[PDB]
Amino acid sequence: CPLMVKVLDAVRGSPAINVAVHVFRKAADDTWEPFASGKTSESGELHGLTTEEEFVEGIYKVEIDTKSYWKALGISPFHEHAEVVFTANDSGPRRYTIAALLSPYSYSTTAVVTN
Amino acid sequence: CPLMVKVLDAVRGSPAINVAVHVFRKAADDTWEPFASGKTSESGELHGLTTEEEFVEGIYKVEIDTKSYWKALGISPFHEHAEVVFTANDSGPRRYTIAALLSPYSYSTTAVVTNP
Amino acid sequence: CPLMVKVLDAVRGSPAINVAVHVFRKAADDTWEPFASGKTSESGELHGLTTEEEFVEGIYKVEIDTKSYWKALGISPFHEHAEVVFTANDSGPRRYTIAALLSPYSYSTTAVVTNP
Amino acid sequence: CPLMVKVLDAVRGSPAINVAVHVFRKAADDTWEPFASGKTSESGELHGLTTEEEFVEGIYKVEIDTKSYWKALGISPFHEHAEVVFTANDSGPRRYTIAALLSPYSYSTTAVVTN
Ligand SMILES: COc1ccc2c(c1)c(CC(=O)O)c(C)n2C(=O)c1ccc(Cl)cc1
Ligand SMILES: COc1ccc2c(c1)c(CC(=O)O)c(C)n2C(=O)c1ccc(Cl)cc1
Repeated sequence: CPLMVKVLDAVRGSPAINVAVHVFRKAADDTWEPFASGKTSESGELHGLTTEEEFVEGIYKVEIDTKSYWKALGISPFHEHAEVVFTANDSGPRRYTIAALLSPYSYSTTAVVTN
Repeated sequence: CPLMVKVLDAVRGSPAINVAVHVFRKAADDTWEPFASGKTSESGELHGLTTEEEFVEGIYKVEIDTKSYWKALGISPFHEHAEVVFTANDSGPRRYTIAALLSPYSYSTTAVVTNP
Repeated sequence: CPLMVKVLDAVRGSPAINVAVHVFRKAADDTWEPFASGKTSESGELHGLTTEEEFVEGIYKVEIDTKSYWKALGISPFHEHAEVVFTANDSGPRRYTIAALLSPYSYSTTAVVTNP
Repeated sequence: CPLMVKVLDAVRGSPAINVAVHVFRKAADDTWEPFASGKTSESGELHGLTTEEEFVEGIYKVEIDTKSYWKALGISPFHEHAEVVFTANDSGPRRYTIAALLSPYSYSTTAVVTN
């Protein structure tokens, strides 16, 4: 699993569950091509988005539908989403965990890139 | 000054200076139309992006060029940018302070929204 | 004004107003001696905690009463406080902006340190 | 495992490995009593700090030696540490993950409290 998304809820101190996540790869014409998507699990995790063969070097956008999440909880969100855009660079072997910590008017995102 | 961007460097504990910031507004055809852009000052602040008149309702995207920032400091960062997308002025005009806190492999973005 | 505290509410996208902030300085006997305290203003800022003369080298602890803040807003928060401990003025006097961003179950604390 | 500490490095995008973590419980005389400690693993995780029998309701301080971590990497840190102070409240069953995201001049901490 070369790309994992973890989403947490800083309001309730919980995994952010059932959050729609879309992954896009930047196409040669500079447009975002849908690549993978899912909903975060009960652990606020989204596994199996892609495989190592599919996850080639490129620019990726991870779009987390944070707004729908906050709408489900009845809390007015600021952001339309959380958009995590990064270069997957092959180098040595790598696994990407895109973590998002969500608040209504704030999100933080971090990459954990490991061997 | 209804839209301000404040960028901080979490490695140096300083304002993130001369960070390029691009603001786009979602057009009727769902494309991102260039709305405004600028550089953060020495205080890591970007003022005068827009006006009360120009800053109408819409979905705005603030794209903060964090990559070029980190690269100029000799760091290869993870993200291409910090990018804040939001509906502005849905309940009437508000003042928006978009703050980004930057680390090479992480950023947070927060909004202070106030009613003038 | 060598020490400023800025508290933001990440739920409301607003300054965190009337947040009690206690500053302690580590004494020679390793105890935390009360150094200064105050409330954040309407802008979520706390100015005038100390002076250049008073704010000597040391290890300082800034304790932000986030719990009472969230409780007054009807939220039972996780943390008792946001609490920033740091060595101040080791390389000579600096200006410190301690910023805290608050969510009921999370906070970030950042320092902007500048040379006057 | 009723209390888990996870520490990440926002500079290198990695688990924060070998970070000393001390857990304290507030004693009746209002002093911090050492309760548990460890060093974060290769996954930046600290498991087995306590047991459900030991982890009674109370006020806990999780102190993360962030400064030593940054000193090891040769990066000048702002904070002496990251001090996470919270009330463990029994309620229904609970597991506490104290996560810290570390930058030299910034730390964020989040609680993930689950069943
Ligand atoms: C006026 O609104 C803000 C917002 C955030 C601020 C600040 C001011 C100042 C200082 C000031 O301008 O007074 C600092 C040091 N801030 C941060 O540390 C910070 C925290 C979270 C994020 Cl996501 C981004 C930046
Ligand atoms: C429930 O347990 C957590 C909590 C946070 C986590 C992770 C796992 C992983 C999983 C991993 O990559 O190992 C990443 C990347 N997390 C973060 O980004 C993060 C976000 C906010 C804070 Cl305050 C601290 C850390």
